[PDB]
Amino acid sequence: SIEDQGTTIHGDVELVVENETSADVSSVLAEVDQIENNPVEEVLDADDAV
Amino acid sequence: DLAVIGFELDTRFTNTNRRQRGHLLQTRALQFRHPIPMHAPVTLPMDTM
Repeated sequence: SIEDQGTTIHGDVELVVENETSADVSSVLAEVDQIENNPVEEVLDADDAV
Repeated sequence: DLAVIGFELDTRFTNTNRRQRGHLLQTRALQFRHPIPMHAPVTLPMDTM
């Protein structure tokens, strides 16, 4: 499985035996997960941080 | 003076040594920011009595 592996020294090959292929990339980026957590670093309100 | 002088071929390499990459794909994301403003209120005055 090319998706699961990486840095394979001898390489690998898979044959695409398929007709209709879909690619959902909404969850691929790590930055998207970071933004969903907090678009900007979280800051406690000054009234509470004191 | 009539002769064939030249030709061109539709020859291509077999990219089995993966010399050529072709086009590249990379995953990207853009961010848009929409802050919500306040607007002026409407007031109903009444006496305190």
